[PDB]
Amino acid sequence: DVVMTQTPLSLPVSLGDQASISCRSSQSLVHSNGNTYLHWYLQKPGQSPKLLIYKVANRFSGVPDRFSGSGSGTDFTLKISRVEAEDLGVYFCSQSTHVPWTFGGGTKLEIKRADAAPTVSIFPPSSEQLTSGGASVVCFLNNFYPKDINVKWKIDGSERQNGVLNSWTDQDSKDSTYSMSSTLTLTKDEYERHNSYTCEATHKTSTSPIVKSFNRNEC
Amino acid sequence: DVKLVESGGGLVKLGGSLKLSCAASGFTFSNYFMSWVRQTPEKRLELVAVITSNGDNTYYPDTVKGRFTISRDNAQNTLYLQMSSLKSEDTALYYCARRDSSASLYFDYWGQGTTLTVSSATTTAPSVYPLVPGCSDTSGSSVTLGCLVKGYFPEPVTVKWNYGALSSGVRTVSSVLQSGFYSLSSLVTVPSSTWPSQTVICNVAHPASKTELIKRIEPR
Repeated sequence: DVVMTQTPLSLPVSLGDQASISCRSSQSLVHSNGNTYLHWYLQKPGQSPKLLIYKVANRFSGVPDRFSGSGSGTDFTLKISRVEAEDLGVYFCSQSTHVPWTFGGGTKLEIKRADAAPTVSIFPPSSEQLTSGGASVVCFLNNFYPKDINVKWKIDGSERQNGVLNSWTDQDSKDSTYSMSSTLTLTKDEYERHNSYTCEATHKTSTSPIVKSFNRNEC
Repeated sequence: DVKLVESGGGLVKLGGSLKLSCAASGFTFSNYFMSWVRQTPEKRLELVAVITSNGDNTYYPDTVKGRFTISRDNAQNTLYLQMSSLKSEDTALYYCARRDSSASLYFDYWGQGTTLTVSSATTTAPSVYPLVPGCSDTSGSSVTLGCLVKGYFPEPVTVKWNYGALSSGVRTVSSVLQSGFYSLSSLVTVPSSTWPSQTVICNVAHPASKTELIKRIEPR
């Protein structure tokens, strides 16, 4: 059982800048025939893994010259020169020199870029959900960098987190921005005892918050 | 083009049995070693089954040996994985994979995968609710719309817009688990001119409950 060990576990780098992923193996990956069966797979958000490199250094047809693999015995590296935006994903090294075939646990290649403000959109519940006795209020933070952000809810001026759920998209492959939604789920009854609904976002790359609000009596 | 399409996935009780299938096409199936490779929730990959081209020899890691059976029907271009005595550890996205034919011992093609969820919980279809502006000033250069998908199990769901035609600007957040049910939301932003000047629709798929749904995003 060959433990394959990758570092770093997460790698952020800026467009055009190069990145280096290391893969170290418990044992030597030189087969008794001298061939070295060490491959690289990239898995992009929401897809299968696809081969990039097989046997240390051979690019699968389709793969650009930016990518290259190197090393021997137990020590292997993959290099990405003009990191493009489409290159983000999870890079896995795999060995099939020894049975069982094994994978490293992967390395997340994040993109780095200039900070960016959310466009904030807030959504009252739908009459459909209301009819069923529920009321989810949604606040959507679109196209922002970095990943970290707190959103909080205020009902008639006063804070709420019970029944709040937050959730991020994967980093966008074109703009390298993130989005996220926060969802405050009440009962229709509790929703209808209050007028004002407000979501407030902060992140630590602003000393101010961004606010978006609606009033029920204004529907 | 080569493709691999898996099915069989779903939810199953501890100690139960399931049979996954994989339809292969665009290559001479008969000439290629096949395999199943699974990806756990913690996102790690594990080879679980290998079968030779003629289906004469099989291999399994110690993890599943005795419990898993890989087979292939070379006549019907189909690969199978029979699973038994299911542990919770077996919960994973199961990929059907092809080996190269040059004995460089790599996987050259992977399907989209099917999901196995091993638990005592119940398969439950989603509800979809529109996300539509209101009760506030919504004006100007663009309009952001969406679908909120709640109360489903197991995962995953897929959301599309206009049967795939609307791909651009779409943001779909990861699903979140709460009191045994998943939820997510998908949103798209478009020009204020084009809505409600056309009817805008979201397409929600939950395979495990063999559910497909359409919601049209109306106003007011």
